[PDB]
Amino acid sequence: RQLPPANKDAKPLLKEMKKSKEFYVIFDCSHETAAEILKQILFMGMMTEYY
Amino acid sequence: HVLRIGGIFETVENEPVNVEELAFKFAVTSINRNRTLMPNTTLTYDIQRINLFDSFEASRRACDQLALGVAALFGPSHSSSVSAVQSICNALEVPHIQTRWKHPSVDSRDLFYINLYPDYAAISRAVLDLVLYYNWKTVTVVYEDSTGLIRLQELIKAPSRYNIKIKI
Amino acid sequence: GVAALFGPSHSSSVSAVQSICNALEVPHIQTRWKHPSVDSRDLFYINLYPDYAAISRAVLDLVLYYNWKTVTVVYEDSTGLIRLQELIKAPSRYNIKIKI
Amino acid sequence: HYFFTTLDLFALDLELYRYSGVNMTGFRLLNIDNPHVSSIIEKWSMERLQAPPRPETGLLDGMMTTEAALMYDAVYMVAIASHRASQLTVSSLQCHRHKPWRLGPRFMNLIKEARWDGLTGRITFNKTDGLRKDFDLDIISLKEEGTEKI
Repeated sequence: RQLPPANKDAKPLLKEMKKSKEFYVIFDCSHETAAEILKQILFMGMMTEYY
Repeated sequence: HVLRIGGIFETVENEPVNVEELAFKFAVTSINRNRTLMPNTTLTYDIQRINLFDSFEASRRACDQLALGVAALFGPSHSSSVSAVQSICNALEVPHIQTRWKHPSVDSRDLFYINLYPDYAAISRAVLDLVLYYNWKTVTVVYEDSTGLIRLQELIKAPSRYNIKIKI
Repeated sequence: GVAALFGPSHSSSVSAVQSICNALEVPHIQTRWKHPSVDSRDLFYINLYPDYAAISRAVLDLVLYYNWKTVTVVYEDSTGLIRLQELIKAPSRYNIKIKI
Repeated sequence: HYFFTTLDLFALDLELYRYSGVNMTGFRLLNIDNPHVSSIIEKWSMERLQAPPRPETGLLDGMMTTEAALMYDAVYMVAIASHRASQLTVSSLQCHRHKPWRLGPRFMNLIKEARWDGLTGRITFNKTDGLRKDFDLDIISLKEEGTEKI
């Protein structure tokens, strides 16, 4: 998959990823968008011991 | 033409102005706004700010207020103080209007107080009715203090009657 | 001119005279167990009834000595509910199928 | 599934928790669906903003606290009673000689058997106890659009 370019809220991407049950995720990001996607993956509640 | 009420408010210090006292002054200013509520009388207020956890000071202020002339008292937040002011008002036959619910020692036979907080038994019955709606089977009751166990009395005792395991 | 007061035996009637004894600095001597007041900053009261927390630790220790696997806590008043707290919380720590 | 039996859940900033997926049923005493009640709580939040505000004295988003609502209902209750009353004066009492109020049980009855629709819903009193018996506890739950009444 690819995180959306302009609208930095990737919550539809994380919602589809959570819906299709993908627990082992590899991100290729810079550190700024890595921190923003860590905030967004916390807000989606996908910071469990399953992921 | 005047009608004077009184309010005893507990505050730690004056930086956190009491939202209870702010709502009290807000309500009396909105009553003085509205002229559909017996406009020939004006409802004025008399505040007494006391320290936190002082039944003796609460009694002193209530006495001074009833010596000044008060139609109804709005007691403090702490339970011993509001029970002391409630017993003062029950002896003096002035109405006491409290908004904080108290510990279940209400067997003091009084009829000169109204407690606008909902009944702690009724809240427990509502929690039980909602859990019976949601059809849970294992529920972990988590409280904060003994007031919480009194308020969840019905839910905790509910399992013998209905099939639900409860960890507290 | 009393040196020390021996108050009444109910909670609302004793929490007024306890605050009077605190504000006038005479020793209040409570005998019955009073409801847990959240301040614990009143200083001039002594109390001879052992507290419900230690009584509840005693009933938990004696249940654990008797090795009861399922008990039936029966109270008649919430002062009692406050007292049996250690036993009620115990299922989380020790294997007891409690029922109230 | 968390269930908070505090009557102040609505006044909590639950956006981060909202985007998670928790079933987060709670309670609410205020019938804020009423237009008059919503205007009153908006007026109170507007009055509390022209003052120097107190953020992080709690996690209210700029709402009315339940204790503030109950005190507002209390002063409205005694105001309803005094409006419905006769020529209710006020007598300066004492404490060393507790003389009873000569208007006392009359005005206490005219408080107790008085019904009014306040910010906490209906305000009615069973006259044998003084407690508040008939009242509606609205159920709120946390979904993706915030806190909705269910």
